[PDB]
Amino acid sequence: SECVLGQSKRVDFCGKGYHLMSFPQSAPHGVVFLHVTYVPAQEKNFTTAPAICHDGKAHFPREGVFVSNGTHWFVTQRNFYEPQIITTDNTFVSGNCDVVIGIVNNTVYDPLQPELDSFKE
Amino acid sequence: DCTMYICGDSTECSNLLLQYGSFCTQLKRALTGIAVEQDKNTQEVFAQVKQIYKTPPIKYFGGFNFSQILPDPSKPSKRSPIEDLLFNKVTLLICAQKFNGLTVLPPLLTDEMIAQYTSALLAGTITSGWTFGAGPALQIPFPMQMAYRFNGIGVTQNVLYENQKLIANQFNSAIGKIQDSLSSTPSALGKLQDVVNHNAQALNTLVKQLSSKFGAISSVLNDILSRLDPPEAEVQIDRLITGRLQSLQTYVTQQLIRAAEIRASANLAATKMSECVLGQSKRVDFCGKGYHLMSFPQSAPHGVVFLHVTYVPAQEKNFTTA
Amino acid sequence: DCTMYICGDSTECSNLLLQYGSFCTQLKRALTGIAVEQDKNTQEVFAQV
Amino acid sequence: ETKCTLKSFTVEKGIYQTSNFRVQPTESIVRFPNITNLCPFDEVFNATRFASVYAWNRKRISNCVADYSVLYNFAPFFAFKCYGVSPTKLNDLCFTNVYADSFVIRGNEVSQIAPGQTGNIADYNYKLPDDFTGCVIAWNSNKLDSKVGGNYNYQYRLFRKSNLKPFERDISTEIYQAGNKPCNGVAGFNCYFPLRSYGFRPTYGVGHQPYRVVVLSFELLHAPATVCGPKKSTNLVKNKCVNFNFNGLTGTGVLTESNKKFLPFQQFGRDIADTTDAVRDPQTLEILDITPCSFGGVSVITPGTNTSNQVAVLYQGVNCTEVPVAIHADQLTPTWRVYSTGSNVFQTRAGCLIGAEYVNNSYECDIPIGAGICASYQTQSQSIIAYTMSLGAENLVAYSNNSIAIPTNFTISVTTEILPVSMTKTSV
Ligand SMILES: *[C@@H]1O[C@H](CO)[C@@H](O[C@@H]2O[C@H](CO)[C@@H](O)[C@H](O)[C@H]2NC(C)=O)[C@H](O)[C@H]1NC(C)=O
Ligand SMILES: *[C@@H]1O[C@H](CO)[C@@H](O[C@@H]2O[C@H](CO)[C@@H](O)[C@H](O)[C@H]2NC(C)=O)[C@H](O)[C@H]1NC(C)=O
Ligand SMILES: *[C@@H]1O[C@H](CO)[C@@H](O[C@@H]2O[C@H](CO)[C@@H](O)[C@H](O)[C@H]2NC(C)=O)[C@H](O)[C@H]1NC(C)=O
Ligand SMILES: *[C@@H]1O[C@H](CO)[C@@H](O[C@@H]2O[C@H](CO)[C@@H](O)[C@H](O)[C@H]2NC(C)=O)[C@H](O)[C@H]1NC(C)=O
Ligand SMILES: *[C@@H]1O[C@H](CO)[C@@H](O[C@@H]2O[C@H](CO)[C@@H](O)[C@H](O)[C@H]2NC(C)=O)[C@H](O)[C@H]1NC(C)=O
Ligand SMILES: *[C@@H]1O[C@H](CO)[C@@H](O[C@@H]2O[C@H](CO)[C@@H](O)[C@H](O)[C@H]2NC(C)=O)[C@H](O)[C@H]1NC(C)=O
Ligand SMILES: *[C@@H]1O[C@H](CO)[C@@H](O)[C@H](O)[C@H]1NC(C)=O
Ligand SMILES: *[C@@H]1O[C@H](CO)[C@@H](O)[C@H](O)[C@H]1NC(C)=O
Ligand SMILES: *[C@@H]1O[C@H](CO)[C@@H](O)[C@H](O)[C@H]1NC(C)=O
Ligand SMILES: *[C@@H]1O[C@H](CO)[C@@H](O)[C@H](O)[C@H]1NC(C)=O
Ligand SMILES: *[C@@H]1O[C@H](CO)[C@@H](O)[C@H](O)[C@H]1NC(C)=O
Ligand SMILES: *[C@@H]1O[C@H](CO)[C@@H](O)[C@H](O)[C@H]1NC(C)=O
Repeated sequence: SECVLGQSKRVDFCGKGYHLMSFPQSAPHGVVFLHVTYVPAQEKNFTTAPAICHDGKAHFPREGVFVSNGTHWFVTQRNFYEPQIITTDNTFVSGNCDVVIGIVNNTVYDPLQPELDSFKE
Repeated sequence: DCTMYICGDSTECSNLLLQYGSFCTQLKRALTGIAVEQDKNTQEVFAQVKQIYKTPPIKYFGGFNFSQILPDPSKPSKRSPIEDLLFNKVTLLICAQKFNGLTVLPPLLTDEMIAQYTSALLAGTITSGWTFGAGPALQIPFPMQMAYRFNGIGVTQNVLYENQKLIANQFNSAIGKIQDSLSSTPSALGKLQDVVNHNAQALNTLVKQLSSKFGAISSVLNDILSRLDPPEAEVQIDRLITGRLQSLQTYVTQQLIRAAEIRASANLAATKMSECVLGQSKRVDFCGKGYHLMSFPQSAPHGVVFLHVTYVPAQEKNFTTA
Repeated sequence: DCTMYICGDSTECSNLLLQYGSFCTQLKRALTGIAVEQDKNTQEVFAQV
Repeated sequence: ETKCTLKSFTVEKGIYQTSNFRVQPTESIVRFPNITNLCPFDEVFNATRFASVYAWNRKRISNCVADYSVLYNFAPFFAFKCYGVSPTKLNDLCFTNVYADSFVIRGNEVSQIAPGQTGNIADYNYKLPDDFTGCVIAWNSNKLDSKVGGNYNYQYRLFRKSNLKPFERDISTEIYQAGNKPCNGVAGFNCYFPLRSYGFRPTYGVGHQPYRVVVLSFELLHAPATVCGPKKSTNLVKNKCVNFNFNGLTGTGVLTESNKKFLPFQQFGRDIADTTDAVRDPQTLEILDITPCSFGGVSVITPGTNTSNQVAVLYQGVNCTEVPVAIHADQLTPTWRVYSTGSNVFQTRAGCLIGAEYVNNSYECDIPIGAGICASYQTQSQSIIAYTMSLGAENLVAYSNNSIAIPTNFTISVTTEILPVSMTKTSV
C-alpha cells in the first residue's frame, strides 16, 4: 500500500536510503519487492556560518544553507552542490546584528538597485 | 533434556519411553528454534549502523550538556550513568535445583558488545545528524542540526538562533530531572521485571511439579523399581511417564506463546529505533508526546530504553482573525 | 473454578484431584492474566485525551 | 553421531547439538546399621489354639535380622500373596517395624480381609485399612481346626451399635438393644446375644470349611530403621563419584563433609522437589552433603561435509579440568572418547572447546559459539579457527563548529526483499 502506490517518507522502511520507487513480483507462497533508492556519494567539505550581516540586519537562508569556498559566499541546497549568488530572494531578514553567535560580514546583491539606477538615469 | 528429566538415569525407564515414540524430539526442536529466534532478535534492534563511529576528544556542543548519556572511560565498562542506574535497578540455591536437565544458555551478544553499538549510535546521531542513516556520514555543527529540526515542524529557524541559551538551559534541566525521575519511583522498570519473574516462576513450578505422584505408589523411580517386581513396576511407572510428558508439553507450549508475544515488541522497538532515532518522525504520538525533536537509545537487561526529546507550546494569547 | 467443575461437590474426588498436583493453578492464573489484559486494552484506545 | 542425529548422509555448515555426557560412578558403598541376633518367626507364627476373631493377638517385632524365605517349611499354604514386596527381595530392605498376627475364620469370607471390604464379617470383626501393605496368607484348616463332635472354641461378634475404627478390637459381651423393648434382662425377644459361635464338622464342604489367616504387616517410615535383612556392610569412600546405599536409600553421586547443623532428632536433609541432600550414617554420627555427579551437553561445530571432514567439539557449561577424567576407561556415557585431551583445549565462558586454535584476530561471525566467540574454517593448510566477533570497522568523524560536508554526486541502487504471504492448506 505504501511503497508501491506512493512515496514513503519513513526512514529505512522501503529500502535503505532515500526512497524512489518499488516494483512487485510474485513467488511461490510469497512476494518479492524491488526497491529503487537514492544514495549520495562523493563529498566535499567547506566552511559555513549561520547568518550574514549586511547593514546591521541578519540574513537567514530561505531554503538551503550558507557556504563559502574561501573568498565569496554562496547558498546551496542540502543534498546536492549547486552554489548561487546571495540575492534578495534567497534570504529573509529577522532581527538586528548582535543576538546571534557566529554571524559573519558580507554583501547581499540587490538585483533591483543597479537595474533601476542605470535605467532611471 | 528428554531422558534425564523424565527418567532418573534409570535403564528400564529409557526402554519403556522408547515405546512411546518420538514425542520429545519435537520438544528438543521447538526450544532450539526459540533460542535461535531470541538470538536473532537483538541483531535487528541494535545492529543497524554500518561502522563504529567515535566522538572527538574535545566535547563542546553549542552549550548543550550530554555528559549524562555519553560513555565515561573511568569505569571498567564504558556505560553511561543512566545505564549504570538502570543496571542496578533491575535485580536479576534456586540454580542448584536445576540438576534434573534444565539449563540456561548464555546469549551470543555480550553486554559490552551492545554498549559499543549504543555508543556508536549516539556519536552518529549527535555528530552527523540523520545523514548517516542513508549514506556516508557528513559532519554538521549541532546548532545547525537543531535549526533544521525546528524547520522540520513548521517553525522558522530564527527562533532557535535568537533563543539558544534558554533552550540549552531547559534541555540540561530536563535531563537532570529525568535522571532522578527513574530512581524516585520503584515501579518505573516493571516490564523487564515481569519478564524475569515469569521465566523464573515457570522454571520453579516445573521443578516443583516434578515431585508429584499422579496416582502411583511413590514419586521416586529408585524406590518403586527396587520395591516391586518388573511386571507391576512398569504398570506403576507408566503413569509417572505420562504425567511428566504432559507437564513438559504444557511448558513448551507456554514458552512458544510467550516468545510469539515478545517478538512483536522486538519488531516495534526495531521500527522505533529506525524512525525516531535515525531521523525525524511526522507520525503523531509515535515518538513521544508532542511535536518530536530527537531521541536517544540506552540498553537495559533484556530491553531498550528511549529518551524522547519533544517540544510543547505554553502561554497562549487570543486575537481576532479574518 | 478448579473443584466445582471436575468434582461435583464431592469429597473423595477432591482428595483424588489433590494427588495429581497443581495443574489447575496455572489454569486459574492464565485466565486472570487474560482478564487483566482485556481490561487494559480499552484504556489505550479511548483514554488518550 | 551428527549424521545419525540428522537422519542424513550430508550435513551443512553450522553448530549442532547431539547428546549428553555423564561421569558414571566408579565403585559402590553400602552401609547398614549394626543388627544383632535373629528373631525366630517360626515360633511366632503358630499358636496352640488360634484365638477367635473377637479377641486376636498381635506381636511387634524389631531389632533382628529379616530373613523371609525360611517360612515355607513351618506353615502349609497355597498362595503367599505378598502384594507389597517381592519375596526374594526382602533380604536387602531395611524396615522400621513389623506386626505379626493370626486368627481363625470361616472360609466363606477369605477375600473379605482386604481394603475396602465391607460386611458384618469384616465391619464388626476385622477390617483392614485402605492402604494395607503386607503378606496375607489363608489356609484351609480342617485337619487341625475341627472335631467330629464339633469344635466350639471359635467365636465372633454379629450385633453391635456401629462400625468399629480400623484395627480396633472389642471384647465386651453385652446384650445388644435391637428393639423397642429395653434390653436390661439377661436374654429374650429383641435382646440378642452379640457373640455367635461357629459350628464346624467334617461333613461341611468348601466355603464352610474353617480357615486360618496369618498376616505379616510391615510399616515403612523415614524413622530410625530397626529391622533389616542379612546383608553385609561395607566401608566408606569420600570425594569420588560412587554409588551409595544408606539404610535402604539407594543413590549415586559425590559425598563431602559439610557444616550442616542437624539437630539430634533430625535425620535426613531435603530441599525443593523432594531431593535428598544429606544423609546420616547408620553407624557413626556424621552428616555429609551429597551432590549429583557432573554432567553436561556436547555440541559439534563442523564446516560443510562437502568441504572437509574435520570437526570441533564443545562441552557446554563444564570446567574442563574434569573432562580428561570424564574421558575414562569405558566409563563415560558417550561411547566415543577418542578426542580426550589431544591438545588445543581452550576455555570459554559458554564451555570448553576442543579442536580449534584461538587467534588474536577479528572477522565477521560465521558459526556462532557464544559469549562473543565465533568459529570458521580458513587458512593461516586449512584449519578451524575460533575468534572474538568483530563489530565493524572503526571510524572517526572530524566534528567542528564551522565545518560542513556536502555531496556532489549520487547513485541509484536497486535492492530486493522477500516476504512470505500464505501457507499450504490442509484437512484431516
Ligand atoms: C571560490 O569561488 C569564486 C567564485 O567567484 C572563485 O572566483 C572565480 O575564480 C575563477 C577562476 O579563475 C575566475 O575565472 C572568476 O573570475 C572568479 N570570480 C570572481 C568574481 O572573481 C574563486 O577562484 C574560488 N576559489 C577557490 C579557492 O576555489
Ligand atoms: C565586520 O565584522 C566585524 C566583527 O565581526 C565588525 O567589527 C566591529 O563592529 C562594531 C560595530 O560596527 C564596532 O563597534 C567595532 O569597533 C568593530 N570592531 C572592529 C575590530 O572592527 C564590523 O563592524 C563588521 N563590518 C565591517 C564593515 O567591518
Ligand atoms: C569553535 O571551535 C571549538 C569547537 O569545540 C571551540 O573552541 C573551544 O571553546 C571553549 C569555550 O569557548 C574553550 O574552552 C576551548 O579551549 C576551545 N578550544 C580550543 C581553543 O581549542 C568553540 O566552540 C569555538 N572556538 C572559538 C575560538 O570560537
Ligand atoms: C555538564 O553536566 C555535568 C553534570 O552535572 C557537569 O559536571 C558537574 O560539574 C559540577 C561543577 O563542577 C560538579 O559539582 C558535578 O559533580 C559534576 N558532575 C559530574 C557527573 O561530573 C558539567 O560541568 C557540565 N558541563 C558544563 C560545560 O557545564
Ligand atoms: C576450573 O577449575 C580450576 C581448578 O579448580 C580452577 O582453578 C582454581 O579455581 C579456584 C576457584 O574456582 C581458585 O581459588 C584457584 O586459585 C584456581 N587455581 C588455579 C591454578 O587457577 C578454575 O578457576 C576453574 N575455572 C573457572 C572458570 O572458575
Ligand atoms: C558521478 O559518478 C558517475 C559514476 O559513478 C560518473 O560517471 C562516469 O563518468 C566517467 C567520465 O565520463 C565515465 O568514464 C564513466 O563511465 C561514468 N560512469 C558511469 C557509470 O556512467 C560521473 O561523471 C560522476 N559525476 C561527475 C560530476 O563527475
Ligand atoms: C576537509 O576535511 C579534511 C579532513 O577530513 C581537512 O583536512 C580539510 O581541511 C577540510 N576542508 C577544509 C576546507 O577545511
Ligand atoms: C480571549 O478569551 C477570553 C475568554 O477566555 C475573552 O474574555 C477575551 O475577550 C478573548 N480575547 C479577545 C481579544 O477577545
Ligand atoms: C556395631 O559395630 C560398630 C562398628 O564399630 C560399632 O561402632 C557399634 O557400636 C556396633 N553396634 C551398633 C548397635 O551399632
Ligand atoms: C504350632 O505352634 C506350637 C507353639 O509352640 C508349636 O509347638 C507347633 O510346632 C506348631 N505346629 C505347627 C507349626 O505345625
Ligand atoms: C560439493 O561442492 C561442489 C563445489 O562447491 C559442488 O560442485 C557439488 O555439487 C557439491 N556437492 C553436492 C552434493 O552438493
Ligand atoms: C595472542 O595473545 C595472547 C595473549 O594476549 C599472547 O599470549 C599470544 O602470544 C598472542 N599470539 C599471537 C599470535 O598474537
